[PDB]
Amino acid sequence: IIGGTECKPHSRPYMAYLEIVTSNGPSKFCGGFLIRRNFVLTAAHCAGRSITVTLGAHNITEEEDTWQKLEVIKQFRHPKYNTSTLHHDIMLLKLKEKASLTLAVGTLGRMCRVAGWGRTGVLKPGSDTLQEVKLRLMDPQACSHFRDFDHNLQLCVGNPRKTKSAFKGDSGGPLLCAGAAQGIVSYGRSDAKPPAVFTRISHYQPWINQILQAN
Ligand SMILES: *[C@@H]1O[C@H](CO)[C@@H](O[C@@H]2O[C@H](CO)[C@@H](O[C@@H]3O[C@H](CO[C@H]4O[C@H](CO)[C@@H](O)[C@H](O)[C@@H]4O)[C@@H](O)[C@H](O)[C@@H]3O)[C@H](O)[C@H]2NC(C)=O)[C@H](O)[C@H]1NC(C)=O
Ligand SMILES: Cn1c(=O)oc2cc(-n3cc(C(=O)O)c(=O)n([C@@H]4CCc5c4cccc5C(F)(F)F)c3=O)ccc21
Ligand SMILES: *[C@@H]1O[C@H](CO)[C@@H](O[C@@H]2O[C@H](CO)[C@@H](O)[C@H](O)[C@H]2NC(C)=O)[C@H](O)[C@H]1NC(C)=O
Ligand SMILES: [Zn+2]
Repeated sequence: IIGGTECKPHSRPYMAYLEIVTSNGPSKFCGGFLIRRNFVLTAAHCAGRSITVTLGAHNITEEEDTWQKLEVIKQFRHPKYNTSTLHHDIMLLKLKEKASLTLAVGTLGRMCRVAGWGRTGVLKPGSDTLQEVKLRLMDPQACSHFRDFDHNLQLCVGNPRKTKSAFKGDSGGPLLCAGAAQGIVSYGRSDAKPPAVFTRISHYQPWINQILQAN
């Protein structure tokens, strides 16, 4: 998160920190959010050979009693997900058991908010602490330069006149508008110039329901 503020610890109790394993590279990291006690919603580009979720985290470097580290048994990447265009950049992770409900862990033109542990600048490392930023929802024309952006599938997020932005490491995290999840962090420019592209959750709600009911 570029240009944001440190979250009040545990104030976003649905946030999930994902550590993703690849067979031929070191670990990668993404965000996500708990939508049922045994399901996390994230971006399809955060798929890997295996994933661990950490719920209850603020400072991700320091283990505390709020932490619940949970195994993912199965990854449900959207069947139409496209690795080039990042169309249908959405994925459900089924956890091995249901999370415990605690104060720190629970399920979940206008201004919206996004949180994550991603980098705080192009050249900066990932944040130790959960950060949050308020971003403007833009008209789709603002995202035209992303040649494969589609207004029906995706939100266009972040006033280009501000530096404020989600960035590397924030992928998979939710965008909340009036407290309801409306987007998933998907992609943007390497130079962090807003706006960025988010998955439009509303479009995928039938598919979300289909996975949950079968699992
Ligand atoms: C992920 O999305 C990719 C981008 O849309 C998919 O690649 C596209 O797949 C379609 C088939 O579904 C191909 O459609 C064909 O296009 C040719 C014309 O190709 C030439 O012209 C375009 C520019 O107009 C250029 O981009 C191409 O490279 C070629 O020079 C038609 O003659 C065919 O009838 C048909 O419509 C696209 O060409 C193709 N685009 C690219 C850039 O590869 C990809 O298949 C998706 N992957 C998955 C697994 O879903
Ligand atoms: C499909 N697509 C597209 O049209 O433009 C594309 C950009 C990329 N692409 C490339 C990067 C690079 O080259 O280093 C790069 O760093 N990032 C990071 C990763 C997440 C992110 C980046 C930058 C700005 C904002 C965000 C986000 F968090 F808001 F999503 C990136 O998304 C990934 C596919 C696309
Ligand atoms: C997050 O937790 C880590 C681990 O406790 C903190 O890291 C320490 O930071 C101080 C300086 O601020 C260093 O001198 C220590 O060596 C660090 N310890 C380790 C083991 O890395 C970090 O400050 C915390 N971050 C916050 C709260 O922003
Ligand atoms: Zn705590």
